[PDB]
Amino acid sequence: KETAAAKFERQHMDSSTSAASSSNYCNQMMKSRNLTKDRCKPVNTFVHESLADVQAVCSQKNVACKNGQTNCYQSYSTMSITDCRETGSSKYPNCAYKTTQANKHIIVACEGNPYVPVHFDASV
Ligand SMILES: Nc1ncnc2c1ncn2[C@@H]1O[C@H](COP(=O)(O)OP(=O)(O)OP(=O)(O)OP(=O)(O)OP(=O)(O)O)[C@@H](O)[C@H]1O
Repeated sequence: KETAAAKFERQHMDSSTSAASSSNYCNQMMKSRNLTKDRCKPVNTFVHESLADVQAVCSQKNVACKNGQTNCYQSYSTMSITDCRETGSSKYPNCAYKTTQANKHIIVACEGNPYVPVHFDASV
């Protein structure tokens, strides 16, 4: 039983590097975090900040979520992130991805007690 918070960390946290490594980053990262295993997850974002910094976003700027819920929060500071976007030549189980580095405000949905990130909603 993977908690929703643990799943968020597996899907979206990569504190080890400061920015996307190579053009290869998403191909390898989407694979190893088990985001390509039943299918190719079409789009995914990895956040290169400490877990404490990302968790803290749950007390930052409250904003509407894409699905209409009210539990989303935008970071006051920009954060180092990497966007992974499936290519057209990508066919499961050969998921291939374009790797885009950026520094952007992240928007996460938070839930629970303790109140922690459980969904990555957007970057702006
Ligand atoms: N405000 C919110 N609070 C809590 N959870 C919220 C939420 N908004 C959406 N979800 C949750 O995000 C997923 C939406 O699918 P999506 O972003 O459009 O991506 P998806 O097609 O990839 O479906 P998943 O693979 O389940 O994406 P994930 O939920 O696993 O990963 P993610 O939540 O960071 O996108 C569902 O589990 C939904 O309850």
